[PDB]
Amino acid sequence: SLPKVSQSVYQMLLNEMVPLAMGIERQISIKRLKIEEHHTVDIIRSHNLIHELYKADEEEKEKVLARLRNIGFQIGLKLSELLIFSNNPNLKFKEMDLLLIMKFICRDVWKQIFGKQIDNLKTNHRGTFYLLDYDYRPIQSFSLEEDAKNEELKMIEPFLEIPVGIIRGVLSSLGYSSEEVICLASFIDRGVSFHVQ
Amino acid sequence: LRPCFVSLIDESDKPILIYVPNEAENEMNDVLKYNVLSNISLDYFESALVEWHSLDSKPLLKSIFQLEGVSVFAMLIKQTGLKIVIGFEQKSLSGADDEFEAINQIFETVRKIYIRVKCNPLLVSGDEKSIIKSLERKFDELFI
Amino acid sequence: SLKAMGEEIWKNKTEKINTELFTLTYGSIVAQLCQDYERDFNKVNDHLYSMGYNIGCRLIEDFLARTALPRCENLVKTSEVLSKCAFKIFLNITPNITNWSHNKDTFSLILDENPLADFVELPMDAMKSLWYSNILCGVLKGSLEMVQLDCDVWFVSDILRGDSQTEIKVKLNRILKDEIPIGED
Amino acid sequence: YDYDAFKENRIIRLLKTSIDLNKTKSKIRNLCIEKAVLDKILICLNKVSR
Amino acid sequence: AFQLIKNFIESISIEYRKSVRLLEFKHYFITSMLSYFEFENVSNPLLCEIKAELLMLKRDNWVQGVMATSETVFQENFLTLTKEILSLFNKCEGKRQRIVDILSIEIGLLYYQGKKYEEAVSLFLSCYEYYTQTNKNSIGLKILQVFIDSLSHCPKLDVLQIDGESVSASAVLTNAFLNILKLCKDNDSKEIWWKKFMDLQMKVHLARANVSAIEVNLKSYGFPEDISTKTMRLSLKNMGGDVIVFGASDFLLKKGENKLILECRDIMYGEFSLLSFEIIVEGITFVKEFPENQDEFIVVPEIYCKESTKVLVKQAHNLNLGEYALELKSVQSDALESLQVEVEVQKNIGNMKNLPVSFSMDEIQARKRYNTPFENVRLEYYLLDQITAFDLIIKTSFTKKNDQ
Repeated sequence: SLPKVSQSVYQMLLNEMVPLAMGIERQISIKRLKIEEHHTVDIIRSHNLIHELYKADEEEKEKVLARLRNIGFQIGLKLSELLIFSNNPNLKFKEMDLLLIMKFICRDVWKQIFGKQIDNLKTNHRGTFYLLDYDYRPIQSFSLEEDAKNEELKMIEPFLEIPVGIIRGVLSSLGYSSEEVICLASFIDRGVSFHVQ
Repeated sequence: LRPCFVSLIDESDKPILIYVPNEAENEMNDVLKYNVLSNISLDYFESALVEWHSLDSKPLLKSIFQLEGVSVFAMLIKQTGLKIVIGFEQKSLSGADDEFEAINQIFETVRKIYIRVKCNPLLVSGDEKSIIKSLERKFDELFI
Repeated sequence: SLKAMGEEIWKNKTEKINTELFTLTYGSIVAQLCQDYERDFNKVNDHLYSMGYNIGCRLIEDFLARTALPRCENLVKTSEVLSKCAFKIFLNITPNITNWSHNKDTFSLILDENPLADFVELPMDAMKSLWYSNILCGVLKGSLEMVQLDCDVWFVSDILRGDSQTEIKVKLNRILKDEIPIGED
Repeated sequence: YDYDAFKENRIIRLLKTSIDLNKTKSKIRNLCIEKAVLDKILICLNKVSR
Repeated sequence: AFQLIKNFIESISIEYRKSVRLLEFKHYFITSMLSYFEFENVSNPLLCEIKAELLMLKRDNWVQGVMATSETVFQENFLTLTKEILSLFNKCEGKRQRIVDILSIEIGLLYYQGKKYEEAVSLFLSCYEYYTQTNKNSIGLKILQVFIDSLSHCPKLDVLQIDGESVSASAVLTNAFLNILKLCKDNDSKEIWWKKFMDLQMKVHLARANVSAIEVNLKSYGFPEDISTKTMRLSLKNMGGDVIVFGASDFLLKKGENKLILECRDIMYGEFSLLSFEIIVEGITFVKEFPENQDEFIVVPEIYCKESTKVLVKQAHNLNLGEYALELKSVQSDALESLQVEVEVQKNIGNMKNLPVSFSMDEIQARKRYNTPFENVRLEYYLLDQITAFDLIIKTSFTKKNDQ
């Protein structure tokens, strides 16, 4: 069908714009060094860069988390036109309802980033649509030390601010700016939650 | 087959591009012609005699009017609100359907080449100097 | 030998679309560095290098996990495996090997197509101040040292600024050693 | 800090900061040599004695 | 089915190879007139007239194309009747409100083909600018280019009573809008011939928007008891002017209004002025935000309210390079509180005044927080009075007149 490249380099790219976010905020320009052709580049790596966010001043962390949804915003509002050229039938730009574009996104975006549907969707009829997936793809492979499970959720909480930006981008492709929050919401058998506004 | 103007209109009725592909001609002589036709062709999208249905992945072409011996052809894609209007001169039309589908792939090239530079990931987001002066150096590549 | 085994790994690997993703992702995270610095361009190369380093150092263990390869020593073998079963496995493309030095050291890595600068047009203020695909020098410098070599990589030219090809002139400077498991008694 | 101005030292500054002062010096029209001498003087008086 | 009839109207026009015979196909348009009676089932409706008017518009275009080989002035006197009838038919109870403006401009293009008569396009000058609102980069240039010669040619300066602006103000706004929307190199004759009239007619009450000429800033330095004041670089759009341009930096409690000048002869791009300023307020405080007015008074206040809250914080601090100022010190005192003020004096002499400023009235030279103003004073002594006195504020406004 389409030309394809491998998922394991993309998922590992997708895991680490948060060290890129603290390396863009903290480095406005124990840290290490390397060289190139009569130069140097000062390096700091990911284990010693997400752990500067467990010791983050509160305006610094909230300054970082705008950038993660800004990345998600740019990739979402650039992704929506090519998914329109995929198929995207039977919906409009002003789009007076909301469930027909929540049927769009779980079948049509989240398959093209993660390969499956958002398998639950709950309908508050005044416009708060709950999108629940059970096993989220990039957080399949993260764990803390020997039963220190309390201090890792608050450690790993920047990593869900990419699908804030995705659903901001695919709705600013259809008109406007909205309000978004995230949850964790564990399963019932062998979680994540997003609103709409 | 070779058009005499193309035009792209955004979510609003603000024009993104009103482009002549035979650019600096002997009969330039005004740009008012091929402009007031686009200004009336935005008004012919809420005319009730023609109607664009909302079920399919491939949005459809129409043949809206003819004036000055120039036929217009327009397509509201329904998702990004994009109103795209083209014109041809009258006797370049053959009346057949192979050129009609050639007109449809002229649309499927120009929609593709606009959404490519809508997804050019180095521009600042807006209708700046950059987007129009990239669209012209791609349309000069398409239309000589 | 190799190119059969490269397609053999292209029959049991997880895939997704290279258009409409991943050029979007890399272009979005270079647009952020364009706007984050605030429209300065000789600094984004030295952040994309320092990000590609960290993304290459963890990629090398996945690449040795997929195909069982020994520790490469000469620049016949690294230049063979980079053109045949690293870029073919990870990015579906293959380069070609020209501009070979004296004494088997410094070669070039002309890329035919590029699924990082694919369908990108670069603005006029960065004709002489930006390298676009300079996460690739990050993955090569941070990946070839983890098989205990030591290298240096740099772009020479690019399709976006210049009609000549995208090529990386990788230089062997030295080969690192293995260390003896104590200082002393 | 004048508590050790007469106990084995003099001109030993207390725990203020210098990054905001350097940002204020950069936000004016100060030259590189004058900022070099002023940063050298504040760097010496970050901890000193007399 | 009328669309199907339009397909029939697309049919024979597909099979047309003789333009003298195809005028008989315009007689088929007369048969479409015999369909225009045969489409009517009533007197009036919105959608019925909206479907009815388009075939009459196509017949009007065919009748316009019928005179392609050229009834002396009967066409130019009579086609406006059918055009206004078609516009009245398409003005029936639907939002088709660009047919009305284009049809009115089509009537106005034939009014200008006559003598320069009474205007409707220039009388709706808000609609003339509203064609240029949606950035109409070409239609509104001609819709103002006809109206400029219409208001210039008629030579009676009593304007219409949408707003009675019965002067050269509307034509000056037209000249400014047409010079803004023009090409740069080819608009010298458009610039000079409409910039010459506002020199002689200097009504000169204009508040422009400054899209023609742009501005940019730089760092700020000192001068001989004066401020160099942010040596700006401006762009260019036209031939010349003569403006007493001044910027306006404004802090969180005052407005400096520095970077002034008197004369300017800006003709070249990258104008790169210096804008030397006296009256350096706020002791050259660092929190002076840029209100960024840059009111380049080229015989009209062509301002630009370039406002934000970006906190870029134009600092522009002070310097002491042997210029006359005044200070405050209270040495050689007795056992009660006082103050003193010495000035680095010079030749020219004028006044100063000091005022206390607190939440209560802390200092009191008089019974209230007085002034103690003086002319040509070197050093003196001022007392104080009782409060919870640790550290009060002051403000010593010194109109020194060493400069202007």
